[PDB]
Amino acid sequence: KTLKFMTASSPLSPKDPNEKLILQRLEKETGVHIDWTNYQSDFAEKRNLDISSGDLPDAIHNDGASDVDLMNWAKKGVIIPVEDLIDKYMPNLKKILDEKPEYKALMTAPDGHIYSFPWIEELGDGKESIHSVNDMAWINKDWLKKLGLEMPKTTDDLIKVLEAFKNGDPNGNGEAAAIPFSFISGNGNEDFKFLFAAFGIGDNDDHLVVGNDGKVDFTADNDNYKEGVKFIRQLQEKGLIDKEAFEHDWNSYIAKGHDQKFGVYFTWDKNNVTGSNESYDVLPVLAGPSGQKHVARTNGMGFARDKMVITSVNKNLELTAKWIDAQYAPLQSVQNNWGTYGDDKQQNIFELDQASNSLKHLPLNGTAPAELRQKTEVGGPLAILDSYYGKVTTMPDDAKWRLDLIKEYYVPYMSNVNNYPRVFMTQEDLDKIAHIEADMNDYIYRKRAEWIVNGNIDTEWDDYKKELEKYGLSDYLAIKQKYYDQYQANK
Ligand SMILES: OC[C@@H]1O[C@H](O[C@]2(CO[C@]3(CO[C@]4(CO[C@]5(CO)O[C@H](CO)[C@@H](O)[C@@H]5O)O[C@H](CO)[C@@H](O)[C@@H]4O)O[C@H](CO)[C@@H](O)[C@@H]3O)O[C@H](CO)[C@H](O)[C@H]2O)[C@H](O)[C@H](O)[C@@H]1O
Ligand SMILES: [Ca+2]
Ligand SMILES: [Ca+2]
Repeated sequence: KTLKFMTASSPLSPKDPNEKLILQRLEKETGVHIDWTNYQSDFAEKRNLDISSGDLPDAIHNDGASDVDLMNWAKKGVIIPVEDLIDKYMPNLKKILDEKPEYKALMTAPDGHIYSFPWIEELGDGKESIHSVNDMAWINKDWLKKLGLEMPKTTDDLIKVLEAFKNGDPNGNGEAAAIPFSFISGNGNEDFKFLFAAFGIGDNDDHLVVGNDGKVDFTADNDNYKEGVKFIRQLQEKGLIDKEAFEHDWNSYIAKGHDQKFGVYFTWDKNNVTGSNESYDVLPVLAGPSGQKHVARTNGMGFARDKMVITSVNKNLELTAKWIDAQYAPLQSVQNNWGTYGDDKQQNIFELDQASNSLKHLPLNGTAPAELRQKTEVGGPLAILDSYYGKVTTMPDDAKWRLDLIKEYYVPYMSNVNNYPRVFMTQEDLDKIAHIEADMNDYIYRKRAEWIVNGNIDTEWDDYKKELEKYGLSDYLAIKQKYYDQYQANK
């Protein structure tokens, strides 16, 4: 009758997950009441504290653990293998793995067990994947029009446009009126690393691309990456960068965006930042000084290995597996992922077409897509296959639009035939990689920021590459190359 789940949700959503409409209806459908431990900030740290202290729930919902965490928990018996539960009790999930058997292999550890239940979302394939570019660049076209400027075609054009934004006062002469160039530095949708590809090769959140010769390339020791840093340094020197770029957060970024203070900025979807208007548009791919014109592929995809694990203290495995399988029912997967219908107290993502028993996206009418989604989605394990569109659900309007923009602006310049596959490394290789990344990851962004602020990259570049080798870069690369070769060979 009752299960205790830890979960992760947005701070815009209710403290008690059971106040969400989806979870009220789901309790009626399943007959199971969930008592939630709901962490709405710093989920991973609070989860790790619970595991370390022995305060385990029946299952961790919407978990998102790394592979190294996954295998360590499995080795210590914190979580259990689940392939037998799938086989015995999970017909919805088994049907998905029968329609797309490639996912079975992505769920299976090198020891042959399955330890977690995945998120699956089919939106485009290959270069056309919705994930191929995360930190899209957007520009204020109203300012271009007001100042009599053409859309930049080159990185040199971009400098001149941004200087016009600073010197030409398109939205007022105040010291803080116009922010020519802004970003949230680091990983994710708001970083500036998209532009590094205008110097060839570019960069992504893994700092890892795959050459057309089949050689895995760590991007952050490339001469091309040095030239990218120097370009951003020029913008800094010219007084063109948001003075709080390296300190602000998403809520501040969004507040500045809503006031339309940005000339050029980065985000997944402009509608979350500068709003639903034609004042901002996609910045087309720029040519660099030598004619480099490129879009680096991310290694993102519509799959996450672990959106749920079952702990060793769960005493109702059949009930838990059946609850989880209910999330993989198509109409439930769509709603858990995106929101729901029929709330009279709150805007709805969907309406339910009674006749066809299917879901149809409603217009957002100016509401930010991520804001309403955060309030009403559930997350957790689920599956959305491209066969569902036109049958179970409409394709989201924002998703279709973004797929069209990727195809129009970016795919022609995505010249790497491959990106880096989603591999499942052995526990030994995972722990070697995790020790190297404990040094490398923070160091890479620290130096990048330092160089943008101090201008000393030419003096320090060689020492920096030596430091990366001290931290184990060549071993790191050899391991990534091993698993790439093993993936291509197919074990
Ligand atoms: O790092 C914390 C962790 O991140 C994990 O997921 C998120 C993103 O979750 C969402 C994603 O929502 C979108 C992208 O959604 C898709 C692609 O999957 O893109 C289509 C629209 O173009 C849409 O149909 C597809 O589903 O991202 C933007 C906002 O960035 C949304 O407008 C869009 O829907 O982010 C939303 C807000 O957090 C959440 O409601 C969504 O589920 O990864 C990034 C971080 O790199 C997000 O911060 C994070 O949410 C993980 O799911 C977890 O929940 C934590 O967010
Ligand atoms: Ca000015
Ligand atoms: Ca390299």
